[PDB]
Amino acid sequence: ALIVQKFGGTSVGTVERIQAVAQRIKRTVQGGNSLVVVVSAMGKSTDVLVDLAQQISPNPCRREMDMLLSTGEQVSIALLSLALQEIDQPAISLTGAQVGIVTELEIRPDRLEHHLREGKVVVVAGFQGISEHLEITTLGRGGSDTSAVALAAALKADFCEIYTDVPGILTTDPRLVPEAQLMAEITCDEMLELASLGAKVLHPRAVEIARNYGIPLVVRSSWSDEPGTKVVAPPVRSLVGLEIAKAVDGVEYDADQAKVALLRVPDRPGVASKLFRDIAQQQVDIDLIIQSIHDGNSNDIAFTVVKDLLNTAEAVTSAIAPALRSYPEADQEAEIIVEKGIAKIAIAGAGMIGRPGIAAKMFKTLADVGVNIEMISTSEVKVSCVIDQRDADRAIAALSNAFGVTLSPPKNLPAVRGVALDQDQAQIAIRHVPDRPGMAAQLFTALAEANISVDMIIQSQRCRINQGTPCRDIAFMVAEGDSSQAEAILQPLIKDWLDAAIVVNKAIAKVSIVGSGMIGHPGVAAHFFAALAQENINIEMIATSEIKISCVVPQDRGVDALKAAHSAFNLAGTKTVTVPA
Amino acid sequence: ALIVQKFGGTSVGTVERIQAVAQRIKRTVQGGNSLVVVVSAMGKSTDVLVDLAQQISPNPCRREMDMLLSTGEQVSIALLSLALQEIDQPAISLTGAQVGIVTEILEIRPDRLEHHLREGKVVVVAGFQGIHLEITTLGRGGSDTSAVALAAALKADFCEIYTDVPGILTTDPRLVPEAQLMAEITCDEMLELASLGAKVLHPRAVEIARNYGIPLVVRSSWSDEPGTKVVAPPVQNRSLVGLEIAKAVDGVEYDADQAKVALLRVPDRPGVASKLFRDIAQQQVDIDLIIQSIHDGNSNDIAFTVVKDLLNTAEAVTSAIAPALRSYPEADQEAEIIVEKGIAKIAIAGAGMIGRPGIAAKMFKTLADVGVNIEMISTSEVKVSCVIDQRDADRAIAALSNAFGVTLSPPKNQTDLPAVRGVALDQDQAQIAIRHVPDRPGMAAQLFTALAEANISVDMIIQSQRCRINQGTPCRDIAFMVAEGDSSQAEAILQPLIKDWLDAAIVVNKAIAKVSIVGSGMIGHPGVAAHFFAALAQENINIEMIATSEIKISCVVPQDRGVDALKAAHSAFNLAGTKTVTVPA
Ligand SMILES: N[C@@H](CCCC[NH3+])C(=O)O
Ligand SMILES: N[C@@H](CCCC[NH3+])C(=O)O
Ligand SMILES: N[C@@H](CCCC[NH3+])C(=O)O
Ligand SMILES: N[C@@H](CCCC[NH3+])C(=O)O
Ligand SMILES: C[C@@H](O)[C@H](N)C(=O)O
Ligand SMILES: C[C@@H](O)[C@H](N)C(=O)O
Ligand SMILES: C[C@@H](O)[C@H](N)C(=O)O
Ligand SMILES: C[C@@H](O)[C@H](N)C(=O)O
Repeated sequence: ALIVQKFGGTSVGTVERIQAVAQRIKRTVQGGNSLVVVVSAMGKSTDVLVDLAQQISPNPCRREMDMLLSTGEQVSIALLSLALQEIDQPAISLTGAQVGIVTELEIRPDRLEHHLREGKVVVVAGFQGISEHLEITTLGRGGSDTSAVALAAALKADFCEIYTDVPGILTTDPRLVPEAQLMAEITCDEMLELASLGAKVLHPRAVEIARNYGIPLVVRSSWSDEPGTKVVAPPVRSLVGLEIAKAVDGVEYDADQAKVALLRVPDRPGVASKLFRDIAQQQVDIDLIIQSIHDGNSNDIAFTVVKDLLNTAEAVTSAIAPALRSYPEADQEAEIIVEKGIAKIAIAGAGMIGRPGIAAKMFKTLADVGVNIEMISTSEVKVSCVIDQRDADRAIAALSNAFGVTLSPPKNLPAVRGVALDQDQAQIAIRHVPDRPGMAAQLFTALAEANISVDMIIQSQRCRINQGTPCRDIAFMVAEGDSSQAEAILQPLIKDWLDAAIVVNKAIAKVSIVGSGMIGHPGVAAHFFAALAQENINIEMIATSEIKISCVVPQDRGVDALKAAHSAFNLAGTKTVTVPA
Repeated sequence: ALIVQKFGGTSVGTVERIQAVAQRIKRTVQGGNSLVVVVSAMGKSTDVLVDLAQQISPNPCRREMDMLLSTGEQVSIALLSLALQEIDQPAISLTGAQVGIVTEILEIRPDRLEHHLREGKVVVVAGFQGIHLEITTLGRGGSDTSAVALAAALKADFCEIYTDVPGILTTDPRLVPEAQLMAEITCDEMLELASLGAKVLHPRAVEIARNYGIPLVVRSSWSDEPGTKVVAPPVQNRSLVGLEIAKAVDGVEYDADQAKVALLRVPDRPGVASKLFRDIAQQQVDIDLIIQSIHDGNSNDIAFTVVKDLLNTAEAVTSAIAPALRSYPEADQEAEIIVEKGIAKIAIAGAGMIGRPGIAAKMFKTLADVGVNIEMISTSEVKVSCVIDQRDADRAIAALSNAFGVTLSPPKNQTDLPAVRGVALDQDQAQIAIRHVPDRPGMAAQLFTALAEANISVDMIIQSQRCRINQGTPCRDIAFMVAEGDSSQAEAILQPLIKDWLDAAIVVNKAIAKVSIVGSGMIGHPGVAAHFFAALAQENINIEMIATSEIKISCVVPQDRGVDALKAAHSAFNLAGTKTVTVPA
C-alpha cells in the first residue's frame, strides 16, 4: 500500500517524460496504493544554475547558493503535480517546513502529508533549514535518494522505489564483462560493499538508512515495467533524529578470533589457492584473510578463525606447508605461527567511502588509549583491526565515544552476488613501521590533513628483521592522481625510522567478490584464489571483510582477473538451448 | 534614508546587468541609505515557465502556478545578493514567511525580520507565505504591488520602480514623436492614463501608493536620470495594518451638488459640441459630467452637469447658444433645452476594474436589487459614474458600500496644476449600442451581467437621455465598447435578451477610435473640455460619443481619424514642451 517513489533528473528532463511518470503514478495508485513522491530538479537545470552563480563570485555564500539550487525541485514537483491533475489524479506539492526540518546536519520529517494522504498523491521537495535561516533547501547531491528513504522510514512505508534510467544493479561492469546479469536481489550490506556497481544510480548513505530502518528498496527503470533490483534489509521501530553526514555508522567487536599465519611462503600463483583449498576440505570456515606486500621473492598469509577451531586450523596448515615449499627441504619456508589472544575490532559506515581522515581517526583513537594495532584490513565500508584481546575493552569504549555510535552485533543466500574491478588506484607501501601505538595514526593523519582519501590499508605480520626493534610494513592504496603527493607527504615522516622506506607501484588492479552468503561458508575464498591461479595470475595483496574479498593484482591483468571471478562464481548465469532430433 | 527599490525582468535579464544594478544599489547605500530590494524573475524566464506549464494543462491549477512562478523570483534574489556580496555590499535574501503572509479576498501582510537585518545589510526579498504554501508570488503585477506594500509597512521615505524606460511620456511616441518625458504625474492621473504605463507599472500599485502616501518614481536602469515622479497626497499616521490586494473596487463616491442641463436633438456634425462648451466657458462656468451617447438619426443629445447654484446660469447660457445650432433660429424640433435639479452622482472607483469583467455589471445589479433606476452612465478608466434620483442616494450608497466592502470616500479639497497632463488613443475597440432599453431598474444589470458571465470585459459604457418616441413605455439607448475580438460574441449574447423589447436593436460599429485627455487640473477649471472639442472640430473631426470623469475626457471618433485626433489633442494642450510653428525649411 504505502509506497515512497523517487524520480531522478533524467526521468523528468522533458515535459513528455513528466507526463509518463505521472501516468505510472496514477496506475500505481489505482493498484490500491498510497504514494509519496520525491522528485529531482529537471536535468542540466541544476548545472545551469551553478554555472550562472559562478560568473558572479568564485566562492558563493552557501545559503544564497542553497536557495538558488532549491528552485529546481520546486518547479519539478509543481510540473509533476499539474501533470497528475490533468489526468485526474488528485495530487499536491509540499515544500520546506511542511515536510521536515534539517538542522546544522540533522533531518526530521513530520506529517501534514499524513493528512493530505486522504485522496491525494503527495509530491514533495525541500525541507526547512536552520543555522541565518532558510525556508527551503535540499540535502545536496545524493539528497533525493536519502530524502526518499528517510521519508519512507518516518511514514512506516511498506517499501521504497528508486526510479532511474537503468533496469537495476548488474553483477559487474558490462563494459568489461558483457555477460553481466541483472540482479534480482542484493543485500544492503552487499550494495554498500559494491558501491561502485551503483555509482550513478543510487547513494550509499540511503541504502544504509534503509538497512537501519528495515525499509525494503527497489531500483527500477522508468522506461520499463520490469521488476528491477530489490535491495533487501534485515526485518527491523519508530526513530526520529537522523544524522545524514555521519562518516561512521557503527563500531564492531568480535572476541571469538584466533590467528594462523603462514610465513615466508613462495610468492607465485597457486600458493594461496592450495592453502585455503585444503583448509576448506576440513570444512573450516574463515573470517579475516590478510596478505600485505611481498618481502623479496615471498610473502606471508594470515587468516583468523573462531577460537575453538584454532587447533584444527593450525594442524591442517602445518600439514599443507611442506607442499608449499618451492623445494621439499626448504625448512625456512612456509613456517607457521599461531596467535590465540586476539580480538577483531572495526568501524563501519557508508559515510567513509571517498572521505578522508576516517581510518586515521580510528587509529588515533586507539593510539590515544594506548592500544597497539597488529593487523589491518579494509573493505569498502569497514576498516578492521586485529588487537591484543586484553586491549579490547578500552579500545571499543574509545571507538564508541569518538564516533558517537552504539555497537552492532559481533557477527550476523549465495556465496558471491557480484564482482568488481578498480584500476585507477596506486599501491603505496611504507616499509618497516615501528610496531608501537600511534605510528599508523601519524602516517594516515598526515595524508588526511592534505585531503587525500585512502581506499585500502593492509597490514599483516612483523617484518623478518635482521635487527632493530619489531616493526610491520603498511600498504595502502590511493588514486594515481594522489600518488606523488602521498609519497611526498610521508617521506619526511619516516626520515628517522631505521630502514623505513616508501615504495609506490602504479601498475595494480583490485578484484573484489562480494556476497552475504560467504559467512560461515568454507571454501569461498579458496574458489576465488583458485580462479586466479588457473589463469596464472599472481596475488600481490589480499584484504577482507565478512562479505567482501579483495585481491590486488597486476594491472595488465585486472580485466582477466575480473572475468575469471565472474565465471568462477557464474555471474553470467545460465541460458538454455533447443537440443534437436 | 529608507528606500524600497524594485527591478523588473529586463533590468535583470543577464548576469552582466545583474552586476550593474548591484553596483547602483551599493552606490545608493553609500549615499547614506537603507535599502529593501524587490526583484522580478530574470527575463522571458517567466514566460518560459508558462510555455512549460501550458504543455501539460491549458487549465493550470493556480496554487501550483504560484509556486512555479515563484521560483524565478527566488533565483533572482539569490543571484543579486551574491553579486552584492562580491562587491563587498552586505546583503541577504529573505523569502516567504520571513517577509509576509497572503491569505485567501486575497489579503497580504508584511512583518519585520528585515527591520532587524536592516542593520548593515540590504535586504533583498522574494515571496510571501500563502494561507498552505511556503513560498508564492502575488501574480503578474505582483512585483510592483509587493514593493509599494513593503514601503508602506516599513514607513519608507519613497519607492523607486526601475525598468527599461526613462519614465512616463505625455503620449504614445509611436503616434506623436514630440511626446515629452513627464517629470511629475499624480497617482490619480497615472490611473486615468493607465495605458501610458501599460508595460511599465501596475495600476493597483500606484493606487496603494496614493492611499498610503508613498512617493513613487519610475526610472530607468541604464541611466541615472531623475525619471518620472508619481505624486500622492501627503498621508500621515495611517499604519499599514494589512491590505486587500485583489479588490475590484477601491471606493464608493457620492456627490449631491449636481444639476443637469441637456441640449436635445442638436445636429450631428463637427463643431456643435465645440460651440456649446466654448460659449459656456466664456461665462466662466465649470463643468463636471459630459455625456453624449450614440446618435439618433442625423442628430444627437449633449448632457452635462453643473453645481446646483450654477444651474440657472448654465440653463440661460445654453438657451441662448441653442438657436445658433438650428436651421433658422426659430426652427422647431431642434436644439431644445431641458434641466433636471434633483439628481445625485454616484460612482465606484478602482484600479482593479481595468480589464476585468463583471464590475460594472455588479454595480448595476446592486442598484437594481435595491430598486434604484439608473438615469445616466459615464465611464473613465477607473470609474463608472451613474446619475440617479437624489431621493435614491441613501439606499444606493449603502448598497454599493456593502456589496463592494468599501466605505464612502470623503469629498476632496480644492486645487490651483495643469489642465491636461497627457493624452491617449485606443483604436482596438468596437462600439456596440443597444437601442431602446426599457428605462426601469435591472435592465442594464441584465445586459451587462450576460456579457460578464461570458468573460467579456467592457471598456466604456455611455447612457444619456430618454429616447424620443410618440407613445409607449420610456427607454434609453445604451452604448458600450469592447475589444473587436469580442464584438461578435457580445452581439450574439445580447440579441436573445432584447427579442421582446419594443423596437430594441443591436448595432455594432467597428470603425471607431477613442481619444482621451487626462489632467487633475481640469477640476474647477472652465473651458478644458471646450478646448479639446474645438481641437477636433478644427480638424473637421466628428465626435460620435463623449464620456467623462472629473479628470478624464474621452471622445469616440471615426477610426480612420484616431491618429489625427490624437495629434490634435497633444498640440491643443502644448504637451510637446512649448508652442510650435512649422515654417519653410
Ligand atoms: N577513505 C577513508 C577510509 C576508507 C577505507 C575503506 N575502503 C579514509 O581515507 O580515512
Ligand atoms: N568464510 C568464507 C569467506 C572468508 C573470506 C571472507 N571473510 C570462506 O571460508 O571462504
Ligand atoms: N471641468 C472642466 C472639464 C469637464 C470635463 C471632465 N469632467 C470644464 O468645465 O471644462
Ligand atoms: N472592464 C470593466 C469596466 C471598467 C470601466 C471601464 N473603463 C467591466 O467590464 O466590468
Ligand atoms: C602470496 C600468494 O598468495 C601468491 N601470490 C599466490 O598467488 O598464490
Ligand atoms: C599499525 C602498526 O604499524 C602500529 N603498531 C600502530 O599501532 O600504529
Ligand atoms: C453632437 C456633437 O458631438 C457633434 N457630432 C460634434 O462633433 O460637435
Ligand atoms: C436603461 C437602464 O439604465 C435602466 N434605467 C436601468 O436602471 O437598468
